[PDB]
Amino acid sequence: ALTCCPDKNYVQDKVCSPWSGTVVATAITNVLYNNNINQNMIGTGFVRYDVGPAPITLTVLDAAGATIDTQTLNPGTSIAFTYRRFVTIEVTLPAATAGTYQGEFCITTRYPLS
Amino acid sequence: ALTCCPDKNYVQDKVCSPWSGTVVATAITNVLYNNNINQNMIGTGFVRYDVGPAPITLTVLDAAGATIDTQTLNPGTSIAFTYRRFVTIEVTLPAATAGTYQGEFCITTRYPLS
Amino acid sequence: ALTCCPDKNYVQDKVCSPWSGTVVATAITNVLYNNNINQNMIGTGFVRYDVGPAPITLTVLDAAGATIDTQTLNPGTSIAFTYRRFVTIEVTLPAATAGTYQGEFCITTRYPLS
Amino acid sequence: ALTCCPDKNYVQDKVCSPWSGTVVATAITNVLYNNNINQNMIGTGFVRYDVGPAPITLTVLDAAGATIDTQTLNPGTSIAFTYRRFVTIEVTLPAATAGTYQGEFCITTRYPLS
Amino acid sequence: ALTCCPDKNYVQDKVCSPWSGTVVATAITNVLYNNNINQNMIGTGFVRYDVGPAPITLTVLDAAGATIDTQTLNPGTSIAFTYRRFVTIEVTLPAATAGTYQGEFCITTRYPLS
Amino acid sequence: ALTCCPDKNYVQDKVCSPWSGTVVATAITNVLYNNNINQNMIGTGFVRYDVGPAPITLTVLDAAGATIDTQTLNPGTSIAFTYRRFVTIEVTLPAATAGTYQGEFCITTRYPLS
Amino acid sequence: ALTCCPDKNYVQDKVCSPWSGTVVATAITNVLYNNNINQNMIGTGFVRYDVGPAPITLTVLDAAGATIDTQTLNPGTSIAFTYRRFVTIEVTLPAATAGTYQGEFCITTRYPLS
Amino acid sequence: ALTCCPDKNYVQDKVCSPWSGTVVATAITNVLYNNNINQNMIGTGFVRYDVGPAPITLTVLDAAGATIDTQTLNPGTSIAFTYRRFVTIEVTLPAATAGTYQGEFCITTRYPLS
Amino acid sequence: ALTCCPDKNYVQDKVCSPWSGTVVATAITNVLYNNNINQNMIGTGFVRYDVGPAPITLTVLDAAGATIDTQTLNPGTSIAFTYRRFVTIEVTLPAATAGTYQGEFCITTRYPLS
Amino acid sequence: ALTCCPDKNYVQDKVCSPWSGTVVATAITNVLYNNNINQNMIGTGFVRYDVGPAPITLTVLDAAGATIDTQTLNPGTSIAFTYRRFVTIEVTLPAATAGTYQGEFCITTRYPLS
Amino acid sequence: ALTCCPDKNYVQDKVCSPWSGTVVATAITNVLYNNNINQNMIGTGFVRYDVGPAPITLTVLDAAGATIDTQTLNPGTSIAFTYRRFVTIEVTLPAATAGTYQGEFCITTRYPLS
Amino acid sequence: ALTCCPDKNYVQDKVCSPWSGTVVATAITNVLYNNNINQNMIGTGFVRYDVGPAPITLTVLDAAGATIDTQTLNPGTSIAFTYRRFVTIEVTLPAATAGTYQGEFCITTRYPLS
Amino acid sequence: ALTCCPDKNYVQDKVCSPWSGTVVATAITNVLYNNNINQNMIGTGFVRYDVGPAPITLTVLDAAGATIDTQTLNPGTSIAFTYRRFVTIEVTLPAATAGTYQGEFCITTRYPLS
Amino acid sequence: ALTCCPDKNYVQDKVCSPWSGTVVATAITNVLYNNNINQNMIGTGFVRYDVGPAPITLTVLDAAGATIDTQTLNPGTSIAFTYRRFVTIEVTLPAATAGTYQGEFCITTRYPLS
Amino acid sequence: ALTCCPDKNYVQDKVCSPWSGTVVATAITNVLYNNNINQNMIGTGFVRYDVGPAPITLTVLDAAGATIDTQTLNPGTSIAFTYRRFVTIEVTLPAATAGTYQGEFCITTRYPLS
Amino acid sequence: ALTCCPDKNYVQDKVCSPWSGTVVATAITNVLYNNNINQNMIGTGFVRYDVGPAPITLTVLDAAGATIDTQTLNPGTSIAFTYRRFVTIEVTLPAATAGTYQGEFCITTRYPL
Repeated sequence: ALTCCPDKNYVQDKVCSPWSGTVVATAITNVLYNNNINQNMIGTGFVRYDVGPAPITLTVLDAAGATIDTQTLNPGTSIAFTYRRFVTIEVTLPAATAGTYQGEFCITTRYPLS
Repeated sequence: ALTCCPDKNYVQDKVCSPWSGTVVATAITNVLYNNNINQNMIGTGFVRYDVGPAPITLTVLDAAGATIDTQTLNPGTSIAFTYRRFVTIEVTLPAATAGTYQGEFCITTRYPLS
Repeated sequence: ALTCCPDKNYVQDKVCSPWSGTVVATAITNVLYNNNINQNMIGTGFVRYDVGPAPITLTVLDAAGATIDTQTLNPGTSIAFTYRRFVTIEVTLPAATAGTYQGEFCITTRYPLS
Repeated sequence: ALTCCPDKNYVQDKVCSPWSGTVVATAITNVLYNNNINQNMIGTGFVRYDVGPAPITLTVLDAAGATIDTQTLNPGTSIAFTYRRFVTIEVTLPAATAGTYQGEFCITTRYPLS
Repeated sequence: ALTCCPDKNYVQDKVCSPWSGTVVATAITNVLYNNNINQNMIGTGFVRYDVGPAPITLTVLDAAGATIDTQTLNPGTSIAFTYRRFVTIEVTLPAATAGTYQGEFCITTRYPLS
Repeated sequence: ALTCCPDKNYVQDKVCSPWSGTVVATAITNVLYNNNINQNMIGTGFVRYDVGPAPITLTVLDAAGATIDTQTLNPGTSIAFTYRRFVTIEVTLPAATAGTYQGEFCITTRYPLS
Repeated sequence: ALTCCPDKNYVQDKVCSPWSGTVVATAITNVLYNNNINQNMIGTGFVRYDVGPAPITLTVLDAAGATIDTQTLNPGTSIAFTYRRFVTIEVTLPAATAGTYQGEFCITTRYPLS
Repeated sequence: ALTCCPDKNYVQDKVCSPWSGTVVATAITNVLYNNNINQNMIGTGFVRYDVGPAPITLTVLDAAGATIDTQTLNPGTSIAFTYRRFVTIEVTLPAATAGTYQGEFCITTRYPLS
Repeated sequence: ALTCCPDKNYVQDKVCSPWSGTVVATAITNVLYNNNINQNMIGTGFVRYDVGPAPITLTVLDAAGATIDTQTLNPGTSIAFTYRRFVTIEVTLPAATAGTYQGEFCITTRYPLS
Repeated sequence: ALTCCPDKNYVQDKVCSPWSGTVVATAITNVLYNNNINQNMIGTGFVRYDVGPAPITLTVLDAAGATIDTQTLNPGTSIAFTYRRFVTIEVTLPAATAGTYQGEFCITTRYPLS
Repeated sequence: ALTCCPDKNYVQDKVCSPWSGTVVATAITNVLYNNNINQNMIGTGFVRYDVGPAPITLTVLDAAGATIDTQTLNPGTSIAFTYRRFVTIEVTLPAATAGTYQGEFCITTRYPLS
Repeated sequence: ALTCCPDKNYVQDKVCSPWSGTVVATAITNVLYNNNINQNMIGTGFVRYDVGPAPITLTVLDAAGATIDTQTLNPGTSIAFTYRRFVTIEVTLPAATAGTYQGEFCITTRYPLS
Repeated sequence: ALTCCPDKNYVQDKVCSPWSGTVVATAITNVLYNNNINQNMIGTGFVRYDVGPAPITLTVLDAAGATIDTQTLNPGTSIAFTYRRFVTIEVTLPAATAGTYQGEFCITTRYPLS
Repeated sequence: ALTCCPDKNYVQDKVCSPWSGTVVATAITNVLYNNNINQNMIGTGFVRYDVGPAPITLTVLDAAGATIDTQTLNPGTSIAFTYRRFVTIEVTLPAATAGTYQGEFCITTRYPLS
Repeated sequence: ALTCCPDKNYVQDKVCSPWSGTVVATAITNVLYNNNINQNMIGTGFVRYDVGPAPITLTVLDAAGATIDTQTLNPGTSIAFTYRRFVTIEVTLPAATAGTYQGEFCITTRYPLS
Repeated sequence: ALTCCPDKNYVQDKVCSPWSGTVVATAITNVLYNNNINQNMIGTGFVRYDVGPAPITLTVLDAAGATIDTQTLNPGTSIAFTYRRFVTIEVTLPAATAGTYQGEFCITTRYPL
């Protein structure tokens, strides 16, 4: 009873969703996940690129808009990741080739419920 | 037995529902979820935009009516989110194109049962 | 064995029911759910508006009769909610347009079994 | 082994039944459920009014005969409830309109098996 | 290993049966259920009155022969109940109107298997 | 590993059988069920009286031959019961009216498989 | 890992068979069931007497040849039983009336498979 | 992970077969079932004697050739059994009366699949 | 290091067992528990009398064979006790009424493991 | 996750086949079933001898060629078996009587699919 | 650090086992438990006599072969004990009545692991 | 979530086919079944020899071409088998007698679908 | 910090195994357990004799080959033991009667892990 | 309460994903996993190479781009690994042979949630 | 804080595996387990000999190649052991009888994780 | 609070995988497991040799490339092991007999987190 230092009770959630995007003349910055709890947040998951005309980019951004990690994906593959202190995950679709990009996204996130 | 500091027993619930909205001449601010327990509340989930004439906006608001996060969705896609200290989640449908917007919404929320 | 402070054993129940209401000349205040355990009660659920001549209102009231939350619904949509310390949930049907309003209601409630 | 304070083992049961009542010249006070364990009893359920000449009343009474909650129902609707420390639930049928009232009733009750 | 205080292992059974009774000149006290384990016994169920010349009475008695609860039933209805510390449940058929009374009875009982 | 106190593993069985008895000049004491495990035995079930010239008696006896419970049945009815520490259940058919008595009997019994 | 005290894994089997016996000048002791696992054995079942000139006796014996239970049956009836620590079940047919006795027998037995 | 004591996974099989035997001048010792897993084996079943000139004997033997149980059967009857630690079951047909003996045999056996 | 006075390390064990006894013509002195460590021994527990023709006696004896405490029990009851410096606990069954007495016995004993 | 001790997943198959053999001047050793998984194998089944000039022998052999069990069969009968750790089952037909032997064979085998 | 007097670390184990014995012409002295650590050993447990032709004797012996305690048991009962400084526990079966005696035995023993 | 050790999901298939072969001057090695999954494969089935001039051989081979099992068949018979870790099953037809050999083949195979 | 006298950390393991032995012309000395840590070792367990032609001997030996304890067992029984400072436990099977002896063995051993 | 040195709460996650890559004229550096928490990170898992024209390389890189470990894989095999302080895991596909490479990847990672 | 003497944290693992060996002309020295941590290692487990032409030898060796313990096994038996300071456990198969030996091996090992 | 000597929190993981290798003209050194945490690492497990033309070798190597333990396996058998301070475990397949070798591998490893 000597401290007003409460414990940190961390909890975990999971969410999966498919994503799609049609590029005609302009590039797309399709956001797949976002949060406002960037402080003390960790997320593990994958992004699956199933069908699409061309390679796409997977980028992770923090609250300041800067890029934490960027990767390149070709149709029919997957990328796994584990990130901390990020505000959003998104896929950049170039305006070069017009067409439909489709895929899936799974994430599980741990954060303090305090 | 030295403290009158009770423990915080956090609990989690889940709810899913479809949403629809018909725009004729005026914009719509279709609210999908609301609560009065904004203090110590976290919600993880997704919003799915299935069919609609035009892009829609997904916004999250706190008790003061301000905007915490705003995103843009195109027909046939999904957006995942994890938010804290919010009062409502809603979709803004512009008055530009008249028609019917349809989609789905899933959320799971953690809050103290104290 | 130093305390006469018993633990709080919280329990959860669930109930779903359809609702209907015929307006002819007078407004209706159709109550969908009520309880007498407003202290330490939380309820999560949804109200579905399926068919009806006009928009309806969904209101939540406490034991003093005041309004905690009020929302507006159009035919064919749903609204999700999570509320605490409320005495009743009801739908207000205006007397403007005469006709039949039909829908569904689901709630799951947590309360102490102490 | 320091206490003769036994634990409270709470249990839950469920029962559903249809109800009917024919009013000719006198009002009816059709009781749908009753118990003698009012201390530490909670019940969640619904009452469905299917067919009937006129609106009916749903009342909940404690062991002293007083009214805890009273609601009004129109034919073809339902009412959900969660009550504690009650002795009976009943439907009052007025003597104004003669005819047959029919409906359903579901309840699930939690009580200590101690 | 400090106590010779064994645990109470509660178990539940269920039984349903139809009942009939022909009144000619004398009242009938048709017993539907009985037990010799009145201490620590709880029973939840219903009694259904299907066909009969006149209203009947449903009574619940303890080992001393006293009445715990008494209700009145009209043909074509049902009554739900949850009782504790009772020795028998019975239906009283008046000698006023001669005829056949028929119905059903369901009960589920919890008791310690110790 | 401090105790040679083994657990009590209780098990349940079920058996149903029809019964018949022809009375000519002497009363009959038709036994429907018997056991030699009266210590820690509980049985729940029913006895159905279908056809017969006259009312019959249903009696339950313990190992000492004494009567635990006795009830009276008329043709076309049923009686439900839950008994403990009994050695047998039987139907007494009076010698007054000569004829054939027929019926059914269901029981489910719990006992330790120790 | 402190004990060489293995668990008792109890198992249950079932067997039904018809029985017949022709008495001419000598009594018959027709055995219907037998076992060599009398220690920790329990059996629940019934014996049905369908056709026969005269009443028969149903007896249950242990390994020492003594009688545990004896009952009397008349043609066209059944007897239910639940017995423990028995070696055999048999029907005694008297030599008084010559003729054929026929019936059925069902048993389900629990014993340790250890 | 403290023990190299594997669990005992018991399994059960079933087999039924008819049996026949023609006696002319010598006795027959017709074996109906045999096994080499006598340790930890239990078998429940029946032997049916349908047609035959004379009574037959049913015997059960262990690996040492000794008799565990012996019973006598007359034509048109059945015998049920439950045995443990036996090597074979057989029917002995005497050489007294020449003729054909026919019948059936059912067994279900439990043994460890270790 | 000034003393060769070792400490007394007291330990506790527990044991429960059912008891039975058949009286035919002679009284029975059924011993339920015994020990050879009467010096510095204490035992707390209960004796349960479940079924029996007549009242029984519960006696506690020391090493000299004298009686420390004697009580009388009727069928269906229990007696709790805490005794010190005793050699045995037993139940005396009178020869008056012939029959079977059955019950249970629990004890937990503390003694020095010196 | 402390052990590299995988579980044993046992599976069962079944196969039935008729068998025939013509003896002219030499004995026949007609093999009905064989396997190479003798370690941890159990088989339950039957061999049916339908038509044939003379008695035949049924033998079971292990990988070393030794005999585990041998039985004798006469035409028109069956033999049931349950064997473990065997390599083959065969029927020996003597060269004494020339002719055709015909029959059937059923087996169901359990083995680890590891 | 003034003493070479090590502490006594006492430990406890448990073992349960069934026992059987067949008497034909000679008495049996079936030993159920034995040890070579009689100095500073204490054992608490029970012996259960389930089935048997006649009363048996339970005796406890020390290393010199003398008897510490002797008791008499009848079929279907149990005896609890707590003994110190003993070498073996055994059951004496008289040669008077030939037959099989079966029962169970549980013990938990404390001894120094020094 | 501590292991990257996936489960082994075993699946089973079945295939039956007739086989024929005409020998003129050279021996035939007619292959009936083959696979490339010899690791962790088990197959149970039969080979039926219906018509043919002479005895044939049934052989089972592994990936190295060696023989696992070889058997001999005469016309009009069948052979059952259960094999593991084999690459092919074949029938060898000698060049001695010219003619047509015909028969059937059934197999059911279990393998991991991992 | 005054002593280089480390503590003795005692640990316990458990192992169970079945045993078998075939005697033809010579006696067998089947060893069930052995160790090389005889100093400061204690083992508690049982040996079960299930099936066998004749009585067997159970002996315990130390590193010098001498006998610590010897007991005699008859088929179908068990023996419990607790031993210290032993090198092996074995069963001696006499050469008198040829046959197969089968049984089980459980031990739990404590020893210093220092 | 003497230290501001918080504890390190380590947590573990798991992710599995298939990977594919089509080489035409240029080498591929297909990244399977990446993270930004290289400090205090450990990952255990495997990479499975199922189908592909030629051997591939598996490399693990840290934040500076250097190689920690490199291995070579041939089609149809797997490689297990446990690595610490790495930024990414990737497969290098040579430009020599054009074609499609496919496989799987499983990892479980431990990191501090501080 | 006076010592740089760290504690010894002992841990335990378990591993089970089947073993096989084919002897043709030369003896086999099939090693079942090996380690390089012989200092402060203890292992408890068993070796099971299931099928084989002849007796085999089980030997345990230390780092110097010397024999710590040697035992002899016959087909169908098991041997339990507890060993310390050993480098390997192996089975010696003689070259006398050619054939396949099969069996199982379980071990659990304790060692310091320091 | 007198020491900056933190505790060692040891953790354990498990991984199982099948292995295959086709030898045509050259010997193969198929690596089944590898790590970069050789200091304070212990691994217990087994290697199963199911099908193959000829005996294979199982070797365990440390960071310096030296051999800690080497064993020989014949088709259809298993070998259990418990090793410390090793960098890799591998199977050597000789170039003598051409063919496919297949088997399984299970390991559970303890290391400080």
